[PDB]
Amino acid sequence: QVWKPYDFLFPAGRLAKLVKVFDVYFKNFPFSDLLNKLKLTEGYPIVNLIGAAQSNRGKFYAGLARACFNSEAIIVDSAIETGLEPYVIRRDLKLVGVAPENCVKYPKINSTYKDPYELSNGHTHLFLVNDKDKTLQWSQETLFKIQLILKLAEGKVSKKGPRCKIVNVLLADTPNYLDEVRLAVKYDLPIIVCKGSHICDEIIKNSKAQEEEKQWNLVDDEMQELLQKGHFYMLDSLDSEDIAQYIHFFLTFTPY
Amino acid sequence: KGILPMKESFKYAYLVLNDLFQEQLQFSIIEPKSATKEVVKAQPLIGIT
Repeated sequence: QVWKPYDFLFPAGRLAKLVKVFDVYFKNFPFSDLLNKLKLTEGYPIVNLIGAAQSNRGKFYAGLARACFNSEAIIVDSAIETGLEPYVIRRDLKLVGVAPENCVKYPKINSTYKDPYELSNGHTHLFLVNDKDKTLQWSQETLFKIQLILKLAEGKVSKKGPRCKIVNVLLADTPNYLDEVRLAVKYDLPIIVCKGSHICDEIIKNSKAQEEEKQWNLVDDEMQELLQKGHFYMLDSLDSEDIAQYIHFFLTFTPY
Repeated sequence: KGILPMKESFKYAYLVLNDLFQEQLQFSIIEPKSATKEVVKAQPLIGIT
């Protein structure tokens, strides 16, 4: 058995579905059977958060959650606390976390100290991925995360229709964003670069600068090449209404 | 505020789509923005004696 589903109860929190994947490199992973068992069988619009971690973006996440609610979109992140959780819980949004099982901790009952890599309350579905040797690190789950996103957007094969729209939101609050951006560009997916992280602020600043004035101090050369090849959209706002308008636009229309 | 980095062609297409939704479905795809106007009103100087 390549995967096993569980009911996961967050301490003082919601009941989630937790799926352990025992081999992330398994050829032809049975996503159809997995998603049928989770009742995730419709095609859903997807908002994928790239490099999501704990950040001071509170009102921005309220706008993002509103746009996802109005579009019936599933949010996909890295299963750790981001500050989106209160808005997701209140609106009954589907929040899907994908993480390596070895890189995350299970929440402790009545713990006075939250670990920054603890699974956050608000996730409705958790995908904990492993290799055979249980040595998986951050970025190695990224291929599984994108394949899951593509299958969630396609839904059941019997629905003859185009897949639902997928938008990526580059937060870059963690340094491990590069592999996920590389895969998003490879699948021709739109990427919203959101203000608030040092990496995103540098990208936005350099997008407005003339070529001769561009200074890259934090962004790797590979990311600079990806910015020319991919569909990147700069959001120089932390306003809840501006992110909601961007997400709603990209979930409804493809501008390229 | 002109903050949406959008090509004019897409801006017109979105407005036409909004007018179509507003006529057919009585719903706007444009989110309402608040406009605050300072208004000067007269109040009596009721002596707080």
